[PDB]
Amino acid sequence: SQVFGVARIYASFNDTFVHVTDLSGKETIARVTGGMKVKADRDESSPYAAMLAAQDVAAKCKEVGITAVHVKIRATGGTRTKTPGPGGQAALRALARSGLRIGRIEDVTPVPSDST
Amino acid sequence: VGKNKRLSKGKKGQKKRVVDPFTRKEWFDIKAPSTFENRNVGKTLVNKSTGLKSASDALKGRVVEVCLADLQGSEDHSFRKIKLRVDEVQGKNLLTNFHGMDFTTDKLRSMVRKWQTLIEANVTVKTSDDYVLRIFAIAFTRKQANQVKRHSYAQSSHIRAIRKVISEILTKEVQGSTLAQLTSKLIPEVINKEIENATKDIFPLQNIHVRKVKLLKQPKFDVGALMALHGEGSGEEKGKKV
Amino acid sequence: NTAIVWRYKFDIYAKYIGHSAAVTAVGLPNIVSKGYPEFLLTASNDLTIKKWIIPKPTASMDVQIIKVSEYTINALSVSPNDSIFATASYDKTCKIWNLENGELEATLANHKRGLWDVSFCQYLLATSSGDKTVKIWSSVMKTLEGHTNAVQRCSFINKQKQLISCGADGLIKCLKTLDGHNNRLWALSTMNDGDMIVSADADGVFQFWKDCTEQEIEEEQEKAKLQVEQEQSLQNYMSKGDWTNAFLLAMTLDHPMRLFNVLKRALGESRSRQEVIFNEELDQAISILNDEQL
Amino acid sequence: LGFDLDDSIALLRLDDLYIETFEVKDVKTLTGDHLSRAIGRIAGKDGKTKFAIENATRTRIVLADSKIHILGGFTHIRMARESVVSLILGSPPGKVYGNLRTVASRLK
RNA sequence: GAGGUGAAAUUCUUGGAUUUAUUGAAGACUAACUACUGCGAAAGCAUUUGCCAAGGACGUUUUCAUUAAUCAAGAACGUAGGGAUCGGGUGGUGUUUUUUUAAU
RNA sequence: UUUGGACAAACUUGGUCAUUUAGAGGAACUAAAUUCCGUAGGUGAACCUGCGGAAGGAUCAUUAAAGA
Repeated sequence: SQVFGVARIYASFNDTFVHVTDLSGKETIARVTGGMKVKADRDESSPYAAMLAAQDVAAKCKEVGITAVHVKIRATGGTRTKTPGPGGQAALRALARSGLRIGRIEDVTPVPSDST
Repeated sequence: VGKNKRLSKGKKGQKKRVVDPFTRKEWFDIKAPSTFENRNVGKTLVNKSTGLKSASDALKGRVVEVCLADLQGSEDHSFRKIKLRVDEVQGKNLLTNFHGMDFTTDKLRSMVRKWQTLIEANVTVKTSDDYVLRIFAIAFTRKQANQVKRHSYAQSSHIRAIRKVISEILTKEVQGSTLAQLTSKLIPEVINKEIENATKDIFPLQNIHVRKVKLLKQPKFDVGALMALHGEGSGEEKGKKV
Repeated sequence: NTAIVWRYKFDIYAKYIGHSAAVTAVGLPNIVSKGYPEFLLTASNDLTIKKWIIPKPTASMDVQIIKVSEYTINALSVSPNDSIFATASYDKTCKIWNLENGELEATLANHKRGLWDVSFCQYLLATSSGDKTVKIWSSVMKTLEGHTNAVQRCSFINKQKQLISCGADGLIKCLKTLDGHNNRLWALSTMNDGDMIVSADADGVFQFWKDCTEQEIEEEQEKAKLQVEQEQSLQNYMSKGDWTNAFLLAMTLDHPMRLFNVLKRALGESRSRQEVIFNEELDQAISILNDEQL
Repeated sequence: LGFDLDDSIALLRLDDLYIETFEVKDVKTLTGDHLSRAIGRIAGKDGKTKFAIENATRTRIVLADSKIHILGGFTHIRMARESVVSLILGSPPGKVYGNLRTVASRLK
């Protein structure tokens, strides 16, 4: 018997977010960023920064009790890159390694229908 | 970030150290409607069941976007995730109902290619209940067998005919049904084959899908009807011993 | 909402209400003659301050009285003379008001980024801002110091120097940083403002600094006196003979030409005189020694 | 996605090589004639400018009709991406050759 | 902590910034389909549905009988050959289609 | 109205002591190895903000068969 969170891995520019939520979407669990692990302000979008960020999220979520994670990668959307950078795959590799069962990898990046 | 960066006049406001909320949170599990199989879809944190913004009414608004392969156990539709609105909380089990449906975007982004034209349709239709749906439909031109030309384009006066007949027949398929019946006839993907059978006369029409059902107005609660969609239940005694 | 005062092991003495949450600095006189002080100067996040009076003992006394003729947000600092207190804050507002009808007497703006603290001694004003320098007022612009980043708080040390905090380290005044902390600091406390304590605090760690290493210049004078003593006795031994302790002083001072001459004379004595290759005292004297000067 | 199979094996072994992707359409909005100029300018002649960026910044790129992909190490991805976005803004290839000589000097 | 860059910085943020979810409002635009394809006198023109007129090609054993062209002034708007494709028509004769509801 | 009053923050003149001065001498000692036009804006021209435009700027892999 396993229970499921939802990753919502944000592969932004100049930053990376990982925060697993229970699969409604309200009760977020352990928001981390790329900034709050590294100390340089130059590579707060580092793949290594996202790696240990996802490691700390995996530790806190195993502490709470969720074992599998439906993972959803979101790029910055809008009229911008529309496609995950390197930090998304870095966090994905990290929390796929770190003892956490992974389900239903997707892409929830917004598409504009030709906005401004 | 670190120690050498900045204080930035926002860290002077002090931190309000620890609340440890996961010792206070509470686990519920979700029961899907009985049109599907495997109605247990997972668990949800809420809050502690106290008064003054209680749990049973801080609940009952949310949605859960579960996958149809996770509901049916069959990987023939790994796409087409649905959204269940949690509606009636009843004894640790969130009884939910249907709220929407959408394709995972990789499926349609791999379906659409060039050298074919795609058709869209969408109607606002009331069911036999008082739900109203902006139900959608996507369609694609089939490269006919024994073809030679690279094109396979629709004449754009066939497009009005295909869109008219597809809006007419799925308007009929909604209006002759209730919402539970609409889910139980949308799950084994049968209005797609109905569109292809009633529309292969005019054009060859590669794979048809519906890809979106958006609810826009809900009738009422009808607690008894929602309990009828799952199974009955009567919460009764536990021993006092004091 | 509040700001309260505690008197007597302690206990509550007087609550004080009426603000927007009072998230700010307080201040007391440094002149108290009777058995109770009479000026509580608090600031607020109403962009205002409030002076009031702490009344007589043997009560509870939750009151609110005197004006808010003010900015209308941190770092309130009181005088030993209690004629002028300081309220420097909030993007280069270095104002000083008069513990009375509070006029706008000599407001200053010579900084670049937001202010962080202001302090001034019992013994003549020093503020500290986000310009990573600390500046000294009298009037106008006496001095500044400057280091790495974001000087949080400063304090005068006993007449004329001052110690500043929170670059990553408690630095005195340039000369003499003290860098035993890791993260940010909001703490600087002295005993009698020139004497043997100053306590500072990081997020977690306490650093108690005893300021009792100014006998180190005394023992450094003792070191130089020792050096000239067993340097001149080397010349005395070279001129008087008894080459053994002359060798000892020459080796401990590493004077190589006098070393060469002292053991040349020792060697000539050993060739002239009559297991043993120098005089035997010098033999055991180089026998005993340790490794580094060996 | 479009790299060759030895390049994908190079992603399989030595796990710290990631794969960035972006589009032509994000910068300067690139109407179709200028888009043809853009992909012809990035490919050069007989793939020579693309192979120059490949051998210079220790990474390997592939490019579809409007969306390109670079795989390698992360700061080499960033170096190749800034050289590509300068070239797609439109620069003399001699100037981007000199810039890549400087970036190869940073590489050594 | 967020932003932002080659690094920064400004700014925002414990009155909860970024992110997450449920909505609601506002204007603009019509992602992929998109091509050496379509239209319009030209500039230009891409969501659906309806109305209002117009236009082009084709079809034609229908009518009129030189009504044509060319432009100042003025006016409105701003050398021969072959393959493939789009629109229309004719013929062929296989699969898609289907049959007493209409259509083609 | 002060019956009447020690004092009382700041000042005047001198002294008393100290701080740096600021540079100018004197005379001692120690040390001394990508381009351009039109519409609009301002920077002195250029150049630049934003829009419509012509590249006279140099296309490599990938392409309709799949037999569970």
